[PDB]
Amino acid sequence: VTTATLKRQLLQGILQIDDTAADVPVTYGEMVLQGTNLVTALVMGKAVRGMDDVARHLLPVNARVPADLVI
Amino acid sequence: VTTATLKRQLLQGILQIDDTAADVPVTYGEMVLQGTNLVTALVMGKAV
Repeated sequence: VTTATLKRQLLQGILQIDDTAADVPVTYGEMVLQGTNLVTALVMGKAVRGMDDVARHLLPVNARVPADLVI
Repeated sequence: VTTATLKRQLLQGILQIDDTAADVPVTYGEMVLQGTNLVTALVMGKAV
């Protein structure tokens, strides 16, 4: 991240531009806190994020956008 | 629960017998602590 003047200073002779477009995710992840780590949120004061998996261990679409990628 | 002579003085003319047989449970309860109360015991320090 730069200012406009330094970016114009950098794109002239120093850094060579790779691609003028990139494809980036378009969705936030989510955390819901229901099920096994809802009772422990209310009977005790704790909770674990992957409480569906970490209890088991014991016993997507993107979009192409205009960008400016340098090497 | 008494001593052996208190029984002799109580069963004589004071306390009235009703029945001479009884049925009782013959197996204890059980606690296993496995499943999701094992994870709660190992990660945090509690269990229900």
